[PDB]
Amino acid sequence: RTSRNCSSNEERKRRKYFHMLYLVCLMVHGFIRNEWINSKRLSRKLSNLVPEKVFELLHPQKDEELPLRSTRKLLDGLKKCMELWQKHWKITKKYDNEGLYMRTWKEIEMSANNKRKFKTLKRSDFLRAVSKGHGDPDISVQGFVAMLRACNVNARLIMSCQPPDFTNMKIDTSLNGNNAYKDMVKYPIFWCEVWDKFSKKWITVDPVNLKTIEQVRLHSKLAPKGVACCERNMLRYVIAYDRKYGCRDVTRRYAQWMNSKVRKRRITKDDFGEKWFRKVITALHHRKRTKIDDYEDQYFFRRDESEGIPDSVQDLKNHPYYVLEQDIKQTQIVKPGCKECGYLKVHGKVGKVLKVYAKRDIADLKSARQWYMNGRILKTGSRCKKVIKRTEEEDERLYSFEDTELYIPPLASASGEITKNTFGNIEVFAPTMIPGNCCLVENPVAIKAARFLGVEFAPAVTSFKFERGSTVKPVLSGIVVAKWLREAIETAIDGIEFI
Amino acid sequence: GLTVEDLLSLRQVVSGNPEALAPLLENISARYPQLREHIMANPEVFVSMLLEA
DNA sequence: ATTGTAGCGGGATGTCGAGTCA
DNA sequence: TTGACTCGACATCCCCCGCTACAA
Repeated sequence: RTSRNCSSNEERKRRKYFHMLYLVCLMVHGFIRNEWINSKRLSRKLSNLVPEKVFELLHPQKDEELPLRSTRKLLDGLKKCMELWQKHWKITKKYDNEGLYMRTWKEIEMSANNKRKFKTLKRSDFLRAVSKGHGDPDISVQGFVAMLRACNVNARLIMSCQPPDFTNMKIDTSLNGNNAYKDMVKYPIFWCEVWDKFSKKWITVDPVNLKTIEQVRLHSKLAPKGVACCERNMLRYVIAYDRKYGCRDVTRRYAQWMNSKVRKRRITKDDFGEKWFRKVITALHHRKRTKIDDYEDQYFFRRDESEGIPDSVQDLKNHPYYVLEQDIKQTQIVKPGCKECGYLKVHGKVGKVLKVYAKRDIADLKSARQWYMNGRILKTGSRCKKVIKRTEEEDERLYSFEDTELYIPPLASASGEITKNTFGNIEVFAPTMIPGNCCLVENPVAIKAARFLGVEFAPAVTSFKFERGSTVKPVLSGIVVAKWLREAIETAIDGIEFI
Repeated sequence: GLTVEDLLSLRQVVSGNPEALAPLLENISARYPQLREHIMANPEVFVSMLLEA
């Protein structure tokens, strides 16, 4: 009855770790390759692939009455380039193994054992390769970017990083063998974007695999489709590297549903993640912001607002902007005079429809005690927003954030006396709750210290522990003392062995 | 905190042979436990490290 | 005798894989 | 074809200052 293909939270958490680790390496590999592309020795040889006529096409004169025709000439150039690169590149290899396509966790684990066969590359062999025109499809595009760059076009290298899927919870994760290679190579890992100064948009160019040039609006030929093609290519992080060592996450261009579908598969979905990802992207972005950056962000913004409510219930779990009436938490209510921002047709029941709210119209409520733990209490005459069932049986009243106000604890005396509770401590669940003329000192021995100096203090209860029994117990993490006394306490703490 | 012989293999796999990342990263993460919280906290460090090298 | 020491969370919500239904 | 829904066993996220009894 139970086949149950699932791994341990340990393995989960490792996969998450390994996903990040594998990813950073991938994104650095991009960074470096994108360098090697700018190679000046290489550039000078590749220029000669490109006729003056074509060169001129790549740099059309501004046509003011109709910019469109300038884009048109630029496009003609990019196609004449795509053609002569087909010609430059004589011998096009197959990937040994999976190239930079996504691997299955099992495959990884097993890759330890067979250490297989790995030539070594470095920078020369790459350059030499691109010049003879010998290499796999990844190399071929990279060269193409070199060539364009050597023609002084602003030509990004795009990399769709395929680290292993950290949302794959499965123990055995097995793939279909049929047409496996033909289906993996169906869509590219690397490709090129090119900036049109006339239409102020980035042009998409895949000169080697799909061999088309597209101006992406809502849909892109490069984004993989169909269950089979996506086992090995799961579009999550599409990174753009430019001449000047920009690094920009351009996934939104290529992802039709970035905010429902693709976001569930990026490390970027919890808050720590976004923040981690940005650190990495920032590590990789060695230039300062251009106006192009803004034309793009403007594109992205518009892309991002045309996505809208998704067309299915599975896609509204944990959506950034949107939530179903049914998923509004017990502790949430709808902000007054708001209502649905949209409806959802429910696939497979006729006429059955759901109410979708904007997450911005939903309020989070907390009980009185709950607020206190954010260092806030109820403003005078506050009406409760909602009532629920707690556990024995009791009804717990909840309040909005604006029903409430900071708790300003009383200042300490001249002698540095701190005002206490029934148990002889002071409650600090938030910096706010540290008195103004006082500081919090957290340290297992701060109480030993303060007691030894016999200066006036008060224990900090900063949280509670929960354990067997229905018991709760306070956590004393430290001391609250007048600031003048801080220097003294810190010294005693430092000297605790001498007490 | 990390060796210089592995930092060599790691610069090279990452730069010219990323196909081989998979087993290298399997090996090395198993030989350097602490790397984990490093990578979670301060990725920008680990990055920078791979660029000089 | 008396004191110290040791023994007695959980409930809503959420997550992913699979199988079943239409 | 594919999504909605159910069901199996995990996870997270707040709860938010105790008591009965034995023994040297």
